[PDB]
Amino acid sequence: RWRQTWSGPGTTKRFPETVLARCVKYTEIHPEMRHVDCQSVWDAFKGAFISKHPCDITEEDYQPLMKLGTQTVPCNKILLWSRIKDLAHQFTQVQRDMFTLEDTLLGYLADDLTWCGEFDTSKINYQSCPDWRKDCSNNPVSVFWKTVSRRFAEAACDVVHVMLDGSRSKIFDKDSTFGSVEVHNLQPEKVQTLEAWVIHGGREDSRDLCQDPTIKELESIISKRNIQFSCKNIYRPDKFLQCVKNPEDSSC
Ligand SMILES: NC(=O)c1ccc[n+]([C@@H]2O[C@H](COP(=O)(O)O)[C@@H](O)[C@H]2O)c1
Repeated sequence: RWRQTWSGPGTTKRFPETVLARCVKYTEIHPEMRHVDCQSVWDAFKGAFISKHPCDITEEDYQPLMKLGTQTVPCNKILLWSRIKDLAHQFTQVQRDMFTLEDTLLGYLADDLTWCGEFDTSKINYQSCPDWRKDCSNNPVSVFWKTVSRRFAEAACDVVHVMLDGSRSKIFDKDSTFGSVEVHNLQPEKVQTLEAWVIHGGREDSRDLCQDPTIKELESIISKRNIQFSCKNIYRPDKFLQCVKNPEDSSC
């Protein structure tokens, strides 16, 4: 066929087997998740979107999966990120200094995957799924990330860190998941400070991007929620990661 229903990539090939295998792998590694029944998780994940119109997904659809995937994360060691996931993941891999969303069972299960179903059949759609912009925002994937990111931000306390991509024209983007969901769901009763690490993409010598208009907007928004804001430039992310691996080495 030469034309698809939707404008987005279709469900990831072998989605069911992939989610299942990821759940097995995660529960084998992480002792606190040892008991989780991975069949049950698959079933709940399925139940959220199969036989439903993929432009009519709600957060409620994901509640059974959210329940099954309930997990304590050290509330003071949370790392959020925006449009810079590779560095964020490479960093937490070194010595588990912090935890991203993708370090949780549910973030781990869905990371890099696409999925959707069909109204009034129980089939997974492998040909196309709704594009957030062109088709609808209430699609299974977008609704999943909004739901899980909210819960992750609500769990944070003390100093929460965020890595931002200093090479984008909007270092802080109010339309991103970080800017539209996470920023507004940090609990001012619990969260003392949000500290941003602005990652330079500009090789060598560069500006103080903590002075960027979008960083000042983020400062203003956070400050107005009664949370302190701190910012730091990471001028050479390669050096940073080497310093994490081998601190007090030299030049760090
Ligand atoms: N792994 C993902 O694909 C994914 C998707 C949406 C949101 N998130 C969460 O939101 C942030 C990234 O989303 P944005 O790049 O849209 O800000 C991260 O803080 C993460 O906690 C992760």
